[PDB]
Amino acid sequence: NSCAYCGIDSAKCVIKCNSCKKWFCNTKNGTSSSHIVNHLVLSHHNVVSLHPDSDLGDTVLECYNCGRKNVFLLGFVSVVLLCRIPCAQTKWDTDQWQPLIEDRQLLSWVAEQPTEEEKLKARLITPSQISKLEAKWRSNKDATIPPLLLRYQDAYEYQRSYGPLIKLEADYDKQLKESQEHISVSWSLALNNRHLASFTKVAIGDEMILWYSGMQHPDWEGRGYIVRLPNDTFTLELKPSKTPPPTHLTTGFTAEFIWKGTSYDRMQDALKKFAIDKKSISGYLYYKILGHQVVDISFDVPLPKEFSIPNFAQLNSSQSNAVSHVLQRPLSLIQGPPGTGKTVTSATIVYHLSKIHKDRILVCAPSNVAVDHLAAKLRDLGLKVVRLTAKSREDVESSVSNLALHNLVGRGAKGELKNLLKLKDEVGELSASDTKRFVKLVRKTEAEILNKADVVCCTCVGAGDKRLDTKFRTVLIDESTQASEPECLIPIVKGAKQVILVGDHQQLGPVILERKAADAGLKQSLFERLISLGHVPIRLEVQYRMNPYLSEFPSNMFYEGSLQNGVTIEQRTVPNSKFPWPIRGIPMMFWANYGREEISANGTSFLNRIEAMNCERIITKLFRDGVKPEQIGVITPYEGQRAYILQYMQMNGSLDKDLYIKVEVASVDAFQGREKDYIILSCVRANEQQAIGFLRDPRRLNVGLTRAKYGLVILGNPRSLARNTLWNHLLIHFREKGCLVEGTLDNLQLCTVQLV
RNA sequence: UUUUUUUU
Ligand SMILES: Nc1ncnc2c1ncn2[C@@H]1O[C@H](COP(=O)(O)OP(=O)(O)O)[C@@H](O)[C@H]1O
Ligand code: ALF
Ligand SMILES: [Mg+2]
Ligand SMILES: [Zn+2]
Ligand SMILES: [Zn+2]
Ligand SMILES: [Zn+2]
Repeated sequence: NSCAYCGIDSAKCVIKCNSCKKWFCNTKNGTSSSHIVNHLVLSHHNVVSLHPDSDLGDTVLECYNCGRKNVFLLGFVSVVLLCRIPCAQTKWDTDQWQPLIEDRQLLSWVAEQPTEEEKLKARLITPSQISKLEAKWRSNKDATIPPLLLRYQDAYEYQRSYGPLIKLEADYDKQLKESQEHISVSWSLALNNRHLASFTKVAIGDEMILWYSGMQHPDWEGRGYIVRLPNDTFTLELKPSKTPPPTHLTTGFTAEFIWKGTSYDRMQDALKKFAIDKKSISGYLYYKILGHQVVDISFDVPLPKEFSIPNFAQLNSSQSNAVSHVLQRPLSLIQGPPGTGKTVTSATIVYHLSKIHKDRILVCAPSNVAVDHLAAKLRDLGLKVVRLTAKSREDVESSVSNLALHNLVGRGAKGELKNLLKLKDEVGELSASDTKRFVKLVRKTEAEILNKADVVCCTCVGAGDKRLDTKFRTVLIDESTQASEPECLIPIVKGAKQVILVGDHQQLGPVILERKAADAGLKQSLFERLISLGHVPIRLEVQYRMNPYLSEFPSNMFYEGSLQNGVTIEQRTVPNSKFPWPIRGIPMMFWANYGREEISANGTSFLNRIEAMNCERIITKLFRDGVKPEQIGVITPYEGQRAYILQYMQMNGSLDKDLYIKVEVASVDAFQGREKDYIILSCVRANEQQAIGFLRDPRRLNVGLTRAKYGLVILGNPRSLARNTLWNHLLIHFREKGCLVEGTLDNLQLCTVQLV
């Protein structure tokens, strides 16, 4: 009954985690969070109960209303425990709701701090000891490489360099994002004659393992795939096994989502292909990637009279010369600050390569939304685009769903396949014989569609999909600077002859969880290495996206003031606006909010209720000013804030709820390459320690400031952001303009925080 | 760090 970390034993201090049955105290000791919070965050556990002798007795904390038991959701209204959402928005006194977890530790009346005397039971413990102890419990419940080179002799040395780095990341991801009760199962038989288990971050097809250990039956394990998801029941279709399923058992089952390292697996396969598949890549590109010296090549290619496409953007001379130069090179690097038309230029290039060679082109980006964006532009130019989406996201809403391979299969299909599709939709099921027949026909149809496409669009990793068992001679990777080198390698090692890489090293880099891998240089993109090796990139420096006032800070802070404006204040102003900008003629403002951050539902992210609230007020205000939902974008660094802002407006939106769902809400990272007329930036971070996490990255702020065309509102807490040098420069820049404000939207005042 | 990627 003592804290499994340090040994504190006070009945008023310890908390039981219901999952593993271990006890933890509520003290911050060698840990940024209290020990109980630290355990929940790392282990992904949610449910806790107080000590019997505590001031509240043996009680499992749960919501009075719906009865959920995730502490990261729980708060109290005065007392009554209620979920953050939806229970705390529904109308005792909702407006005074406060979370049980405050400043990364439970409230004192839920779990006290130890007296000095009680603290004596606490053994000296380092952060290291605590960290390794959690890692150890992953398996057992117990107690307390050649460096990246400038030049590679050959592909095998290349592989032995990046390979172990990939594995490090993979192992750390698995240990970090793996998942984890008392499940009641109802059994049935699927038409295909497989066993179905129904019970109780998920998608149909996901592999799971179901197992039982207890006093009703010998140990049993079973693997299967998700075939139905909560509208309230989940349904897992089990694989055929030698040992029959215990269909007579109902309770005491455990289920576990199986971690897939698919992304890392495909990076390794690309590395191996590069070393081993002789048709995987051209000679020029091969040695280029190796870091060798190669004589520059030109393609014998007929140029068009005009590079710009009618009824679309008219390229400036730099963009035009760029497309002219690229059409004849095996390798091209397009570089430039935000909004310089890198993507429009790329779309033009793809368009022209298509007409000249009439040959399939592979188009990629690290993120899904960047892929969609580019696919849309290409479709607008009248190209036959096929968007290959991950199996995981086939049910995800998209702006280019009509281009998705799976939707193309359904549409414009006939005969036996048409029958099997209608049958599967109306019945919801297929027999064994019809399933094998269905799979054969779909593959045949998929191949035929992919083969006749002018362009195939997918994420870099998605390029490693098995459906793409064919050669792609020309590859364009947009936002390539967001990808690690092996990730970029995936689409390039498919018989590539001509490659175009677009990027900006001042915008977001790849996410490397493992610090040793990042230290070893896994953060360096292919785009960057090729440049540091002497490859001269085409540079674009005239920006066409945003009002000149919005480009000022980013230009001076990240691009040595080299970023020019191609559009004017008059081109980026709204003659009839009545939106309460602080200063006439300047469409930006930093609205200081003095809320505090909260830990999100999955225990690993953040949200900010006050910032979310004022976000709804900004949007509603814009609505009143006649600004349309499609013209507004909300970006935030944290997935926790993204989820909350979305749900919150669906409950508290002043106007028609349907208006608010059409307002895009995304993460900063996810939104790179995209733009909106109006942007709301929610910074989220606000705590006593003035810690701001990965907001320290200049490249994340850069992206956050460069999404808007007409207007930008920044919501944030200066008290904590100001400790950071970069953010301090931003606040000061806004203060100098008269745009740093506080108070209520309808009566904004100059911010009073003291900036030095 | 908490963000991108991904499932017969
Ligand atoms: N030559 C041009 N004339 C008019 N608008 C342009 C021109 N070049 C780019 N734009 C536009 O300015 C914005 C940014 O283009 P984009 O390709 O997304 O920039 P980047 O990819 O470098 O971030 C878009 O709204 C786009 O259509
Ligand atoms: F560089 Al961008 F949208 F691709 F600002
Ligand atoms: Mg772009
Ligand atoms: Zn402790
Ligand atoms: Zn636990
Ligand atoms: Zn609830």
